[PDB]
Amino acid sequence: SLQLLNPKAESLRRDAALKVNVTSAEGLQSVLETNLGPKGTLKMLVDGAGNIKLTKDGKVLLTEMQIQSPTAVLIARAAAAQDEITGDGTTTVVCLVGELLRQAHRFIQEGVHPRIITDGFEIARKESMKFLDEFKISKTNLSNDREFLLQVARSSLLTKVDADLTEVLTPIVTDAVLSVYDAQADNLDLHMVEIMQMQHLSPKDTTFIKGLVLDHGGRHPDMPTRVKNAYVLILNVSLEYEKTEVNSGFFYSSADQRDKLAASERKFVDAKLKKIIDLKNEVCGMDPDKGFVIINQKGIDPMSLDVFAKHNILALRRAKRRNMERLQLVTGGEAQNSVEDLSPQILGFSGLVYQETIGEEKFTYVTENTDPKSCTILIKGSTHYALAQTKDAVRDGLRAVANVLKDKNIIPGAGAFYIALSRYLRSANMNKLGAKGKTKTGIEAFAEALLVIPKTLVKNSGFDPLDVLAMVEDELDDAQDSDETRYVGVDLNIGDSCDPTIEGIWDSYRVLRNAITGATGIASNLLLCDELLRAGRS
Amino acid sequence: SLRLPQNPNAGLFKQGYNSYSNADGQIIKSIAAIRELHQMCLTSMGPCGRNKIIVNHLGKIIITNDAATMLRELDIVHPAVKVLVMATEQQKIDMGDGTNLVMILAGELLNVSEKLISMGLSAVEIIQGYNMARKFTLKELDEMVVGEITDKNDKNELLKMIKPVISSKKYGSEDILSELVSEAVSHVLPVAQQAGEIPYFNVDSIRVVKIMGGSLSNSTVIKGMVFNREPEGHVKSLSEDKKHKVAVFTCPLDIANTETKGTVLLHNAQEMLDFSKGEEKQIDAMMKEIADMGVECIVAGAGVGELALHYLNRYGILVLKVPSKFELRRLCRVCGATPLPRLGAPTPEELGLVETVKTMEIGGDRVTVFKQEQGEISRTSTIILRGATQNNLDDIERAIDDGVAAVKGLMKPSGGKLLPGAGATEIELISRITKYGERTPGLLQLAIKQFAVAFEVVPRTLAETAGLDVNEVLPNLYAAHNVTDHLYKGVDIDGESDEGVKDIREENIYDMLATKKFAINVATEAATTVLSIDQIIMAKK
Amino acid sequence: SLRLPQNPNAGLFKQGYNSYSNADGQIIKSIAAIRELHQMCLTSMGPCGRNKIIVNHLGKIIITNDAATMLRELDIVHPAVKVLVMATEQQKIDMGDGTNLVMILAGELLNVSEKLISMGLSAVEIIQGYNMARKFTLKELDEMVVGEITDKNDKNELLKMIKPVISSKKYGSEDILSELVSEAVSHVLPVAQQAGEIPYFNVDSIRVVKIMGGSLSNSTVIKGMVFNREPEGHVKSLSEDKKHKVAVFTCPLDIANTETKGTVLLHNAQEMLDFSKGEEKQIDAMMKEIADMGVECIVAGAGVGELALHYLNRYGILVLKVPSKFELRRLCRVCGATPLPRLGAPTPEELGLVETVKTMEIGGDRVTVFKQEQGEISRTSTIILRGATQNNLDDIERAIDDGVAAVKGLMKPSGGKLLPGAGATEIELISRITKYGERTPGLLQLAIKQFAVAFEVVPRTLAETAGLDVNEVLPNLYAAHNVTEPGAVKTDHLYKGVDIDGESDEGVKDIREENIYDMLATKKFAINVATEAATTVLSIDQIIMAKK
Ligand SMILES: Nc1ncnc2c1ncn2[C@@H]1O[C@H](COP(=O)(O)OP(=O)(O)O)[C@@H](O)[C@H]1O
Ligand SMILES: Nc1ncnc2c1ncn2[C@@H]1O[C@H](COP(=O)(O)OP(=O)(O)O)[C@@H](O)[C@H]1O
Ligand SMILES: Nc1ncnc2c1ncn2[C@@H]1O[C@H](COP(=O)(O)OP(=O)(O)O)[C@@H](O)[C@H]1O
Ligand SMILES: [Mg+2]
Ligand SMILES: [Mg+2]
Ligand SMILES: [Mg+2]
Repeated sequence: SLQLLNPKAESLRRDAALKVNVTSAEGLQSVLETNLGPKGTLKMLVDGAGNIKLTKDGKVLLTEMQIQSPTAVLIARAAAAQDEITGDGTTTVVCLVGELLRQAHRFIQEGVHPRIITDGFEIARKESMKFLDEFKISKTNLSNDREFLLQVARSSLLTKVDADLTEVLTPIVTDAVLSVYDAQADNLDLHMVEIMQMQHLSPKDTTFIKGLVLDHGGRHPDMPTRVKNAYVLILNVSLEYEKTEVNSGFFYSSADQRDKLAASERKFVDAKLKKIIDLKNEVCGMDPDKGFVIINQKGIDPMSLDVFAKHNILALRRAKRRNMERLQLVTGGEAQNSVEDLSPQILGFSGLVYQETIGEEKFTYVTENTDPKSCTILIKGSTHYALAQTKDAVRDGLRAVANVLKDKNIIPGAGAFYIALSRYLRSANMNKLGAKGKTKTGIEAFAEALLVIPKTLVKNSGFDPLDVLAMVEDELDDAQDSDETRYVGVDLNIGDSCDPTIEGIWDSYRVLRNAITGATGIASNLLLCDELLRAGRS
Repeated sequence: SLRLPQNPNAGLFKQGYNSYSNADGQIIKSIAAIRELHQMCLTSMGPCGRNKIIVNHLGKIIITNDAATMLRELDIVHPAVKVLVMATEQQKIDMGDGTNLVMILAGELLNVSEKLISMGLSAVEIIQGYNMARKFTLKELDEMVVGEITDKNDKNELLKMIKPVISSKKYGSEDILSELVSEAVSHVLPVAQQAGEIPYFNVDSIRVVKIMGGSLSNSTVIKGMVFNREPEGHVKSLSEDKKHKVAVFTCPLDIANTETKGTVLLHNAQEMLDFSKGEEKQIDAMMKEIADMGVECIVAGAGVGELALHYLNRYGILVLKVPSKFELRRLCRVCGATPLPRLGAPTPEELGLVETVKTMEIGGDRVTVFKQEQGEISRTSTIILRGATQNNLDDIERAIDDGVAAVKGLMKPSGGKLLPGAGATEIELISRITKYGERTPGLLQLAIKQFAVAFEVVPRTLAETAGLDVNEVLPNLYAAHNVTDHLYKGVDIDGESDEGVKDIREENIYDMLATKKFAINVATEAATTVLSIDQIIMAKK
Repeated sequence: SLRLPQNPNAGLFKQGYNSYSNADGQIIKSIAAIRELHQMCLTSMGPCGRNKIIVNHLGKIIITNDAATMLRELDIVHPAVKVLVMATEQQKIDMGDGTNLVMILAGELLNVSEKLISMGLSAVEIIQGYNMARKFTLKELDEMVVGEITDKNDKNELLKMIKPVISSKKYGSEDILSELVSEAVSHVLPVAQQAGEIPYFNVDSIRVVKIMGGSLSNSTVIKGMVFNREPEGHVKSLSEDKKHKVAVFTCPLDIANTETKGTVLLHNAQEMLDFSKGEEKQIDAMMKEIADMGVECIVAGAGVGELALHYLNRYGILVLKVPSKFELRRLCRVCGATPLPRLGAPTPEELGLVETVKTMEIGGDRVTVFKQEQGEISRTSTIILRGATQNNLDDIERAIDDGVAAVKGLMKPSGGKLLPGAGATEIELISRITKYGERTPGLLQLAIKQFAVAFEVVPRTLAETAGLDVNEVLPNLYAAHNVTEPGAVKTDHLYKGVDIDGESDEGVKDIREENIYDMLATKKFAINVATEAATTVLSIDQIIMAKK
């Protein structure tokens, strides 16, 4: 009856739209299921311009590839929102949504209405949140031990690159936080670390730096590249005027005023430079090994470069907006706009300042600080995709170690949490039902759908997932009667079980909590949608 | 049964996206695709290598045997080739030497993996096979170095470094091209008894100015720079002025005006009579102080007005435009002066010294000669090339750029040392990797044995491009290492190659140690990426 | 998001195949598709019904109000409409009567079914509601029958049967069209009363000849068949009377030819001289035996050679050409003759009797008159139909065939079994089924009560096409049926019916004086076909079409 409204309108009703939600989610999952786990496949994204991007994360894959199917758009927007807050769980949510639909689609063909199926999802999900509190283990972060942070940070890097580059990047992402902490305020920000993209050495030769690194080099040759003692002066004002707000001009009567009107513009430039030179010599005069460095966010007049060249002052222009807040935390200084108010108290301090020339550009390095409140990570690569592949591995590793400090509770990984929910959701007894036979149908579909995560890990390793999970259920049966609590994981090497706590594999709290809740809502709305309609004016 | 189901995934993604995944293709298929471009580089390898003509869509023809230059101008749709193309780009940017070795070695590592995958060896264990074999390769390169040299100063010491690099490119010239680079390096290096702390060296100290016509043997080395411009106002004084102070001004010579647009405002006619002589005496005051300091040459990057050129012509002061800013700092290093944006008056400490300046035509076009004899130059020089064709001189400039790149790679680290060439090092690495596989049992032995097989392409390419049989000379080369004199065995290119043994120390053909270490790390990582990509995703157009 | 999945796995069938199911309102669209052609036949119902013009692809125009004839030339698309189209064609073939009733009744059963489906009644329960109500409907028709035709032929009784049937088809004048058809029926009846023989009748016996020009009042009835023919040799009025002896030959008149390689063989000039005079003596010897028997007319079934027509003009024997078959077959039924293939002397017992053969100008061309007289009666009489337009001549021919088909209804059953006309038949069934719906417990009473509502279309259509308000006239008619039956017998209220124009306000008193009645044998099959036509549409849950 839709064509009577518009001739060009099309629709698919009841099972016609139901087969779409099951097929489109299964087709999208089949592509992204091969990326789950450390043995997962590596995708190469090639656009029309010729750019190559190697990443195993679903956030970049779904962003570069436009999805024509409307059903998979909900999964893409759900996996995108999962990467925003938790920085992880893109592939996990995609594998859960497609599995919740296929497991529930089998009951629909048996005559089960989708309404009671959505009931079994919400009742079983609330029981999983209660089990999540008992299954998680609280940790003490007051000791700031390295061994605990190395294993948690390595688990995220094993899903990106091989073990050779992982062991190099594991202490880097562990050092990515370090001196950035607060006991009382609880505020933790990962935007203070800087991601530098440059081709130097090899991707495995990268190292961590304890101080800020900038991409701007020395503009004048006489500016010393290496400075032992430098006072960073933050200047947000532009020394070179781009334009005057009120339109004005210079009208000279005689040619003698031409050089005078040109010197009139020389007074405003020298007025800002007069207080800067007096600030350097204010501390101590004729003092070797003590330099003075200025980092400016706006442009610097090339004419004024010779003014600082005689005093051996390093100047940097066109700094990033996020760089100003980082100068206060690293160098310990204070952000200043104009030069009207200066003092040695607002000046920063750095123990080592040097610059290196890589290619046709020069980079500024700052390190050796007393109590730096921020740091950086230098990402080097041998090619174009090496910078994008390592960056996606670090950014996904940053959010992993942050949730450890945000939430002291740590949940073991390696599919140990998904298998534990299987036996718990089989029989709910009289606790939560709400109906006779109506709710138990949706709970059974949600319980068996949580086993896709451990089975997908085994399929990427080339083993039999049914034989691996068979020995898992045999160990959990004897562990209940032996009065011993054991966490059984999945080992992809020998095709046997393991202990995530001993093997060093853990998962974040916010990643698993938002994945179960996020995948439940997407799969529920697709089961509750019986018609797919398209209408509009071209 | 007439039409196919079209698959359900056809509606997923778009029709422009193409997929190549495991068991879906690739898997030694795509490896067979790069063999077309791999054979292109095999014919260009060695002193007998063949140059390749490439015509870009713009119409410019670049004839060179360098793999990094050829793959840059070629538009390649196949994505996995760009992994090898970008691998050769790193070799040219950083080290600048070994671009042909990276493309050939990385291409053979994918060819020897054809047998490994055919035997059922997964790509996961293949990556671990090359990584452990690459670490053992870099550790064995230090014990094979007999060419350790602490000098890096005398000209004869560069015959074992710069000359072997020039032997490959433009093999028709050996002592002619080597003398041009060796003399240019001797000029840019400062004269001192002992220079430590790794004195700074850059590729901008040696330059190449190509002039059409003339034989290559007629070329010479000039300590200054040669630019093509038009002098104005007078003929040079030759040596009558001897050393003359040269002032380099960044801003043009003219009465200083504000950045905003001004105009003349005349209220009465009394200022009109003084307006003509006002601009004359205003700029003359700044030009008079320059002649009092003895400055015979003024260089202003921007355009100089006629009012400023009028005064400088009678005092005999040279004016040179130098429009480009990059070449402006190069003339400053010849005289050793400081670029001054202000006009003011020249200060004695900021002025340089140039012995003589002359204007002559090397190829029929007038150029200005900055050559300075007996003077002090710092990190500046040039090489004037003479050739009949423009395309032949293009690769010669790249051969000089590759010759000075070896000096940069030699000077910056502790040292580049030396390695035996002409297939001597590649054969010695075969016996090291082969014996390394038998020391540690396991499944990685298949990847270690095939890793040494890929080293056989370099020594046979010299024999293949020489018109020799690789089933005779090459097998007889392994028997020569049976056992110092067994490390100096190498490949011979000559009509006398029938014996297949020529001493390397006779011609002194050596390769840098730091170049081979950087070439293997890039070639191994490039071949590792192709085997580590399970699925390929394409796009429309 | 930009483009739909466009029904995945639709490649199982060709792109031209479409699937339509009872769900998604397609069963409602199918009922709505009936109303497009239903209103076309509503304005054509009754004596005031309006004829329709339908132009085919060849340009032929057929103007008729008959639902069975109109649906023939129309190109039907919707599949369930063809169920209604082919249902009206069967009613015209079988009983030759009540064609517009099947079209309207089957369409109203689907209209009342739209409310039944909306209330949730399954297709199975709706079918069972109409089947149980139809069995009760057929039983009440036999209880409400009044009067009978009794004797086969009567001058007055044939005005109570053919006249009300032809009143709806080209109404015009009443007694003019009724006398023309009633006269031709009395001639084809064998009569022979008190003999106990089984009566017999043929619907193809009466033939209607369309002749343009003149007026309807100038039409007459001819006992013999009328053809357009030109006599070859001469025209003869045959005023010498004493009737005639006529013979019919289905084979042509000519020298018998060998079916294989007929060829003239002449060996010598002696056989050539006698070959020309030999063929002349053959026809002379064969035609002499026919002339000696007193045969003044010969009917030929094919082309006759010129040599045979020569000797026929010598003895003054007429020549008739009867092409094809059926035209010659009905000629012998008039004169009572038996055709024989040979050219020899016919048997005197097989010769026919025709008193006069006349040729006169009627519509501008020469027609031959086979008309019979009082004695030596003939069968398969023809009716000369005069009219100004040929379009009126086509439907009146079908209007006469409707009266001829009504005569067939007087043979197979025990009698005529007249029913009250003017829509009084379907109105009385409304009150009877309403009482029947209450006597049946359960949920099946919904389809039974609505089955009687579909009978309200007959009084509403006759009132709407008559220019009267259906809101004022229809409820006033139930006042006669709302008083049920009194404490005394002899109730004449069953004769109330719908009136056309005039004074309105019900009217026409009791229809017994109007003499318009209906046939019981027609209403039996009219309800059965119309019910199965609507049942078939409601019994189809899914409809599949090809190429469109
Ligand atoms: N080495 C491993 N062994 C077993 N399971 C692992 C291993 N590494 C990761 N996993 C499991 O894979 C899941 C997803 O991890 P990861 O790939 O980092 O996130 P995503 O799938 O969102 O990219 C985690 O829940 C974890 O339990
Ligand atoms: N005259 C010669 N005789 C024998 N071998 C030579 C001669 N000239 C060059 N070769 C060999 O040819 C090889 C060419 O290698 P080349 O492509 O220059 O290496 P790279 O790519 O590092 O520059 C050198 O290793 C050198 O040993
Ligand atoms: N003059 C009249 N007054 C009242 N009713 C009439 C009159 N003429 C015809 N009718 C009724 O109209 C009905 C029309 O029947 P119709 O459907 O036309 O039969 P058919 O389709 O066989 O011609 C008849 O049943 C008859 O009872
Ligand atoms: Mg992850
Ligand atoms: Mg070389
Ligand atoms: Mg009728």
